[PDB]
Amino acid sequence: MAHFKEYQVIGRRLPTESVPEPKLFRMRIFASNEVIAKSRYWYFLQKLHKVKKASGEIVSINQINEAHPTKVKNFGVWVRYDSRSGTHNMYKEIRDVSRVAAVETLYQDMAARHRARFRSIHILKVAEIEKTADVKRQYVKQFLTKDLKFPLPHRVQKSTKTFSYKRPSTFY
Amino acid sequence: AESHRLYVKGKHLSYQRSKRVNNPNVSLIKIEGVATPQDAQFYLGKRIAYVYRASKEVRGSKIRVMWGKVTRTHGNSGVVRATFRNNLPAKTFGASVRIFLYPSNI
Amino acid sequence: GIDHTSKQHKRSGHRTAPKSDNVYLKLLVKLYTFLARRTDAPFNKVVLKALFLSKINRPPV
Amino acid sequence: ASLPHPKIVKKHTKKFKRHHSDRYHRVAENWRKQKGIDSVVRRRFRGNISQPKIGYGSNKKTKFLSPSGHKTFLVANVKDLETLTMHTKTYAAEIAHNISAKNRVVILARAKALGIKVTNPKGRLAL
Amino acid sequence: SHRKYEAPRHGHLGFLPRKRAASIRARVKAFPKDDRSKPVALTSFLGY
Amino acid sequence: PRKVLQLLRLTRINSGTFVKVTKATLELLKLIEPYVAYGYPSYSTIRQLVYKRGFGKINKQRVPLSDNAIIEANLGKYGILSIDDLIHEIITVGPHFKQANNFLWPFKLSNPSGGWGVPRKFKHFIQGGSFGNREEFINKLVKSMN
Amino acid sequence: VEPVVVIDGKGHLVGRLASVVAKQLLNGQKIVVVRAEELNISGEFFRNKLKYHDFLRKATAFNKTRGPFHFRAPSRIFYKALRGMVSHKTARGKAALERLKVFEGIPPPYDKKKRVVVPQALRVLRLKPGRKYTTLGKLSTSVGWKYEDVVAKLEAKRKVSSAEYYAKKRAFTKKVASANATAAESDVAKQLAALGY
RNA sequence: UUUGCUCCACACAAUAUAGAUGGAUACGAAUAAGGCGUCCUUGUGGCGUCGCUGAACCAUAGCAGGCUAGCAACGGUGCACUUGGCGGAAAGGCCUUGGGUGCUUGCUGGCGAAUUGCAAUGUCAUUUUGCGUGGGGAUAAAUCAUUUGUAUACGACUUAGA
RNA sequence: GCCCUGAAAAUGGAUGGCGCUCAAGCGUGUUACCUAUACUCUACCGUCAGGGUUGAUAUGAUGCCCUGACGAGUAGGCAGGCGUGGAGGUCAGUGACGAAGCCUAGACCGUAAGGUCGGGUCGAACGGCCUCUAGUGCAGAUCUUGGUGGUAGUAGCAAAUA
RNA sequence: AGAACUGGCGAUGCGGGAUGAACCGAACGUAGAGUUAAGGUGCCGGAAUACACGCUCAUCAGACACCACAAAAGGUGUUAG
RNA sequence: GAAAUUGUUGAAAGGGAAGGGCAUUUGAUCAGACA
Repeated sequence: MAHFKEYQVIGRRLPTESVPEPKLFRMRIFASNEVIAKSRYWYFLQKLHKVKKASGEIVSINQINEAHPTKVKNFGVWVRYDSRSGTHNMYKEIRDVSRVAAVETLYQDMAARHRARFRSIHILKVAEIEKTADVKRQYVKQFLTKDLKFPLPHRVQKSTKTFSYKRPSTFY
Repeated sequence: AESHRLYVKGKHLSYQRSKRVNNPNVSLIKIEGVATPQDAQFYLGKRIAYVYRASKEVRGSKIRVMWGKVTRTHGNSGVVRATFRNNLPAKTFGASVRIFLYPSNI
Repeated sequence: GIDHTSKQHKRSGHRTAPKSDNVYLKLLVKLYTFLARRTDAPFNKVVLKALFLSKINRPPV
Repeated sequence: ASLPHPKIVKKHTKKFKRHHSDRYHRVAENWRKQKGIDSVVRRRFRGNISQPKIGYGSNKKTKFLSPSGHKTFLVANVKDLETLTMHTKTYAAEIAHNISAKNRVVILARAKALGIKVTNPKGRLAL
Repeated sequence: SHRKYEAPRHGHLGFLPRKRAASIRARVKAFPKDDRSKPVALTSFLGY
Repeated sequence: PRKVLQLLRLTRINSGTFVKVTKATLELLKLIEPYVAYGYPSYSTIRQLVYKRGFGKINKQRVPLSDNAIIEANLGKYGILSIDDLIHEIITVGPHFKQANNFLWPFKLSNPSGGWGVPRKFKHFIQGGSFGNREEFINKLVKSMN
Repeated sequence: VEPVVVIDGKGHLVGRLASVVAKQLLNGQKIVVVRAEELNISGEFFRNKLKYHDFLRKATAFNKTRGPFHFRAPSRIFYKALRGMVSHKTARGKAALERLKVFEGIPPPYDKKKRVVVPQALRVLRLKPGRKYTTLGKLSTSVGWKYEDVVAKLEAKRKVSSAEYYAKKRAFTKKVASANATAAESDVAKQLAALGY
């Protein structure tokens, strides 16, 4: 929906006089700011426990940064999306540099190939793939080969002026 | 020498307008060489003179000059807005206009 | 645009000057207008409102 | 030579002409408000003529002032011209249209000896 | 609706407009295509 | 929602007022959510609002503050006698918040200088619009309108 | 910049070049378009052929001589696409159409002038490799253009006279490139190189 | 039909403008490829180099550009002539020869500017016509009327007549 | 998911048009930019509301001054004014040295209804103000009466033998 | 055709939907300056032929709410699962 | 001796209507203050 960030949100749902010290639930939220991270927190607790925003409160919200933001990783993403007719589960693999960048590619990929908007996508689990030969997708295994070299034919050199006095060349 | 130009050439494009309603009080000038609003900030406040010809010789000449100035930028392609003392006759759409260097801030 | 709650440009609905053309009555209005403006006494303000009343609003005593 | 006054603005220098006054000869140029149920002038459509309203009123400081800065006053003889001797910098005398030519040379002679400006000094002048 | 029955068109539409000719002598709009092997000769003639 | 907006002294677009957060006022805000944008202001945006758009209500007149004596004349009985005492009464909600907030005329703000930041304005801020509950990011949008 | 701009129409698109030129004409600039028979349209040949047959059948019912005119020349097909991007029914648009000249091939004196290209409308910088395209000269012949061979015969004659001009121009600039090289390794050349020249 | 008409050199008046103010600076073709230089057995050849913008190149100093002196070069350029060749798609242009003459900022000099008074485009285009200059040049047609019928409502058309 | 088949109506044809194919199409994201009689600030007009001010020797207390807010509108209501015929009073008003009327891409004042002036024409009465009075304001009613147009030098002026 | 709640048109212009009494934005004294709404930024047309990830080739492609129509059923066309 | 309508002269414009609003150029014309 915007440039994403990763947050952790903790619930408490309010301790009554009968039951003190509640279970202090927690999950991880991919959102743009702290406004939507709290909103998406209560969206999933109403799908798992007898709780709403009026019966609970937010304990702590913290932004989770990438441990190694300068390392290319292979991620396995499980999603639950709603199509025009029924709900289906899907597992996708994205090769990127960080957890928050793989989510950005996933939302653009799901909207382009399946016409699924942000409101119809559930992020079940994102996990780094530790070892090679576990990548079951063909569009990621191509970049894991030894000594990967490939050209970029037909360079489209963007110009600024409206009229050019030379015939352009697309060499590389 | 062979060149005595102390001004920057410009082009009167059109009035400040909506899709169907135009305002003749504000004119848009396209400066040759300017393609960025950041580069168009240098020309803010510079005097603009439109030179045209007339049939009747009033003060020993048949050339009359209409004066103006640069107010602000317009768009993302270096187009600037200009307000003249008297509005342009709307028949100069695409005509060349002169943009001077004074008042210079250099 | 202002969401108006009351009626705009609504008059007070009270008389501020007598409708009569009596020049002697207007002299008493001129005299008592000065008195109620510069004494801060509640008596003088009643007289101005009583001097603006119509014939049916001033029954004989 | 009048009193220093602020620069006079009008906010509308055009005459207000009636709708379809140039289409038919039976319709005079005097302004008449349109009472039609389907009139585009009454409904204030775009591209039509403008109607007079209270927003076009002139400044009270410069109201009724001539471009020279004086106020126009009608003068018929020598007696009413003598009422403007103490108000020279505010009012300007104007001779009426029905004054004879032999009486205008007495009005103009008295006005010059008093300093009162005359708006139409060339009326019925023998030259 | 349909006519009542189908009938052929009256006249030829290619001969339009049927106006007076611009001159008493009719123009030669086309000539036979040239053959380089043949000798030089005329393609038309004028008579009464 | 029309009656609720008239009870918050929001009679025109881009009008602003301070509301004490209680149980009764939180239910008032949920009724007019698709028409208002609210949030928690900081000290910097509250201080700049009173200095630039601060107007008092004296005898049904919109009198600019412009001086510490006019605030002392009309609000001096409840302690406040300067322009900072009124500001302190706002951000620190004390026993005289109702009289201090009602003394201030409703704020007349302009359109934001950098735009609203969204292609469409009449959506929820969670869904990508501008209305609804919008916390401390509200200081960015208020200062642009001021 | 130039008073008259001569644009080589080879390898360009119809709609992308027409929109660039139409905006330049309204700004007071004279443009001459040459070699309009080598202009390109995206899509295969038979798509644009059917796109002309459905335009060809649009005519006034009661009088075919006052309906839409279906010009067949490549210089007029490009003119039709450019006329629709300019408000030609007003006086401002009428004057802008006198600043444009479009020809098949390269005519007289514009033959000895410098021709420019538009990078925003070139077929090599816009279309993805593998997409099918058609040529305006081949499309115009299939719809009734009678002078495809005449322009092609005259264009081959021009290239022979243009190749011999470049043969002596390239030989002349080799002598100039050797003269200033001998003028290098001199004290007046180091001072120019220190100033970035 | 009162010496009119035409081309050329300039003279004065007007007249009109979709908009001059250093230079429209000429290979063709390809784009999963080319330009240039060089060499050879001249090829779909070998080698070197270039691109990644015209942000280039040429031109550019002087009372909008004066008056004069010298040095070094035998170049560069303007102008009116002159010689030859090429170009028909709308050629109306391009290349080249011979001198004459002017300038040269390639280098070194000597005088001149002011008062237009603190900015007011500071005038530097070609378009046509008209009236007066003179150096050459050329001495017609059409229409109506009459007449004809291959034509025809009327015009038009086709003919004829010193 | 997209695309294609399924998918046939009659004047020629409409994503608004041109046109667009790593889009100028579709899904989605990040910013920049365009501007409504909307919002903010300032001036002016009017309205409404709250106040200030009778002190003489200089003139309006329905007056003057200060502050704040507001301004859409048919049917309809109310208020303030412009204009016409006549009547009482007044200006010891205007006028044969030219009253009234008429003409005037001439001028001035008022937001407007209107008023005033210059010039031309004209020939005997007319106006300002304070009040009274009414047969008091026209673009329409297939309105009334009178006059004049386009059609238009058009239709037509061809029965009864000449 | 007939009801219920609310908002509008009628009685209302203005910006947008090419065009429209009801739709979207917003309601109107006279002007100036600045900022935006709805909607847009290839040209007509004022504003990025912006950036970024993908999908689609159509012998009747497609192109923006109200809105001016399309289905069941199929395709080893291609993409993802 | 008004208007409808018409002639002459003068000025201006005109590519399947004309007329209007905002803005300016051009042409014609007018005013002010010169203290």
